[PDB]
Amino acid sequence: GCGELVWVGEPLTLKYGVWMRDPKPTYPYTQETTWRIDTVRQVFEYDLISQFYPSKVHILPRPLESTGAVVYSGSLYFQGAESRTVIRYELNTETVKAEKEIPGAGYHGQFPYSWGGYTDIALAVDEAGLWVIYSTDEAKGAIVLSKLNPENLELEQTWETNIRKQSVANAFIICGTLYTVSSYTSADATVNFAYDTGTGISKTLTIPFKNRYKYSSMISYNPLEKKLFAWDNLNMVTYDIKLS
Repeated sequence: GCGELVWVGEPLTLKYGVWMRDPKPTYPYTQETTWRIDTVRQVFEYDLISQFYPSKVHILPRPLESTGAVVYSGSLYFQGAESRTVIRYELNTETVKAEKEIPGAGYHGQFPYSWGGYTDIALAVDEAGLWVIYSTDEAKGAIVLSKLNPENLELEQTWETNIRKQSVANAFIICGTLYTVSSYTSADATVNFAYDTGTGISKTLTIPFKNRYKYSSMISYNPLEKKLFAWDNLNMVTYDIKLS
């Protein structure tokens, strides 16, 4: 079921916008339900994968800072533009259920990934729940990650890791372990680091990770599908994975 990452597959290309799926589908939504963020204030909802024309359009109370948002358990979790605020938007009721300032988090170009953009703060979902990836001046730009309560966005647990956020191209979480992607000159990137939140143990890795562009892609692990989804500003792609 879970384990340490050992292999990543070749990226496979899947309207043109960022697509999101819920890894914990909640009635009235199902696994067929998909949401599109137009690229960034309307969320298009598609009940079926066939219509995927929209069955509904949501107007968010605030624009997104970046595409590093997630749908989880029936809510859209996103960062408000020009803020360090994470917002929980319940999609079926169109209600803002929670708002949270990520304490000390840099935003809007303070702690981006190596290739830039407004990638200071990213949300993620794994087998254990909802996470936020960021950094702070206190942490001196090292990656900080916090487990979020999905109901009220309290920070149930926080870890300060030993990797510099601006030195890596991207990051994702699988089975409670933070993985980063290298920012080398060539497309022959690697998963170069792992921090296991279950033990506090980190290590340097060399797993090949094929990356098409020097761009701060939106990467979103989907624990229900056991695959990585990524948006590179052109296409949605998926990476298969193998765990030990």
